[PDB]
Amino acid sequence: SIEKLKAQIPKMEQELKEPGRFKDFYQFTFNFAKNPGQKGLDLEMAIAYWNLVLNGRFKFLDLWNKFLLEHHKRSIPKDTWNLLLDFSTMIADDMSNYDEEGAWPVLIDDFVEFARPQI
Amino acid sequence: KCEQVLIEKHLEIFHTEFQNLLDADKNEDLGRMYNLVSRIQDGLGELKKLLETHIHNQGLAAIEKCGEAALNDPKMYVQTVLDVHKKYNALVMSAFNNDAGFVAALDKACGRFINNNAVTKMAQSSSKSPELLARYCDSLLKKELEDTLNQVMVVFKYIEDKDVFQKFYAKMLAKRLVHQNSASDDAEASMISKLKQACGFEYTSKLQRMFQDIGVSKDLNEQFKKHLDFSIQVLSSGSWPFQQSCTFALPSELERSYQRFTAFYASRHSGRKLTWLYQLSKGELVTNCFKNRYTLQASTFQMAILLQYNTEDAYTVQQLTDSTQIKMDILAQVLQILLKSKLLVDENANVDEVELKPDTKLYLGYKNKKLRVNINVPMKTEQKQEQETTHKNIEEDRKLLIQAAIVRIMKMRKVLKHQQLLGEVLTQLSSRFKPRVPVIKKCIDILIEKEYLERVDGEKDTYSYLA
Amino acid sequence: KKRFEVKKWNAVALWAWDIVVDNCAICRNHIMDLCIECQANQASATSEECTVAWGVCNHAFHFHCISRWLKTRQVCPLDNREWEFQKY
Ligand SMILES: [Zn+2]
Ligand SMILES: [Zn+2]
Ligand SMILES: [Zn+2]
Repeated sequence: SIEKLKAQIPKMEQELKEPGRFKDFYQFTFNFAKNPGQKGLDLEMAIAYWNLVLNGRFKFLDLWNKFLLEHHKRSIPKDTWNLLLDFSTMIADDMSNYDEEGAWPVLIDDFVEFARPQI
Repeated sequence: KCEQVLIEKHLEIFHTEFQNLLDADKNEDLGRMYNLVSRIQDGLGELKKLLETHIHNQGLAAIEKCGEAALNDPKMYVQTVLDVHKKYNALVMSAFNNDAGFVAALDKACGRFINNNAVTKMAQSSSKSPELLARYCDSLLKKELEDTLNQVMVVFKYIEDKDVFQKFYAKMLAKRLVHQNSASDDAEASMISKLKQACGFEYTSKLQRMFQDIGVSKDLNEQFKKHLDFSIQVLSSGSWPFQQSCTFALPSELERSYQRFTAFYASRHSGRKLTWLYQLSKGELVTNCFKNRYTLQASTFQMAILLQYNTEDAYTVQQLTDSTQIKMDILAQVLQILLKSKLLVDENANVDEVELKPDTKLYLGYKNKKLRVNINVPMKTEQKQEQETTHKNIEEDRKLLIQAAIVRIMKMRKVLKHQQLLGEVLTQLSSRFKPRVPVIKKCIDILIEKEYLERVDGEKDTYSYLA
Repeated sequence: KKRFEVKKWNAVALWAWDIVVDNCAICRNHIMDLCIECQANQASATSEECTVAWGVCNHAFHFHCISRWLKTRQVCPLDNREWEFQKY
């Protein structure tokens, strides 16, 4: 019914924000927002979806957004998007638990190195 | 008891003397010291570390003494390293009775001060030493001497970056094989055997392929001269580091040979053609209109430019460009080379400093003491660009080898952690070079992007292989 | 105005198969141009490494194309024998 569609928004907005299902939604967003003809998402489109999806959840979204504009003028691969949410979940305010020799992409570690002095 | 009273109670004083005995060469005093201290149990460690520190400091001082000159003079650097190395080797053999600890300390110190030095800091890279060693080897080989080769070989094992040296030596050997200026084939064979003992079989097999190509070219040339002064060398493109030439217009006088040989190849081999190279091609020309008969050795570009003056008089740079079809940089370099020798010259001191723009000329004097004249000289800035290109190729090849090593590792083991792949990669390539983790890490993301490795969902730190 | 004559000439030339030097066997694009999968995606780190790969049989192929071919088959397409990398 139309009333069911109207009432759908509160409940599944409440339910989607829970962990687990939100992981599946975040994974599906990459394929949904990507044209079939290219494996890499465009920079502007990726920034727009980062603003739209990770609003408030990411502690340093405003700082992370200003990056990869004057330095990384290339498309974003699929692996960085997958690990960005885990990096945001594991990160702390002091950023002292990060490791440069771990399983993180070359973009996350360079961003951490760039943002370390300013805090 | 006595050894405790006489030697143990004054060991500190002995140490204070040791450095002094290192400042002034006294082999007998050092030998007596070693003999007396050898009685004391685990008393040689301080002497070993002091000797290592002294050797490192002396080597650093010796390298820094000849600064600003060894960058473009490899021979001075090799001699400075070799004299110090032989002096300390003789000292260890004589005074210290060739002890294992002393030779180990000497090797550690040599490896420390050879890779890193003032020259390395000036060059901002650690690959300068293998390049200098390769340059010295090429200078020695190109046109009683095996001792220097053995010294170079025994020094080379201390180099932690052998790929650069191998690539530079292969390139210089190819250049020395293309142009027939070699001191002796026996020296080349001895060097090949020494590298076979030192390096792997594949690196020497590449050079064996080069020699086989040279022999095939010689046989083809003799067959051509039997069938018929023109000499040509045919080499495979996939086994030599040369690059394709730019656009160039064949001189008319040289066209006659070009049509004759090519068809011959079409008669012998079907399905292949020839891509001629002009930067590595040289020749001789004879002029009889001077005061005395003259013969000049030139290159293809220089010969073409000169043969453009036959039947005309003064030319200007726009013409030499649209007729001969030579790029602006190469044409400018060739014109500068021709100028600095007074053959084409409004009378300007700064021929070296000149700015050449399209405006201008043969000078008919040209006296010289010698009847025959070599005007073919290396370009001003070709060597630096060639070195940079070789270095870039080395880094790209390093990345490719790491990407292939990870792939070949991830086929014996279906699943692997991140701290067990890196150690395997490091220990597998440790013979040639020691890659950095970000270099090894940047290759993993490339492989994952190309659908070669997959991160399992449950663990982000454990890769797997997919078909 | 002068007279010049040449006494001798020395030249160096390289030989290669004409069937594949002009264009790759796997992909009909130019050998100096980017590969088929490197053209649709042109904003990635894999588009700055598409170079030429040579073998023992003096066969020139794109590095990505030959790497993909050597994932399920271990023979050079044109001569039908084991392929070994020689230079890049
Ligand atoms: Zn490609
Ligand atoms: Zn291709
Ligand atoms: Zn083949």
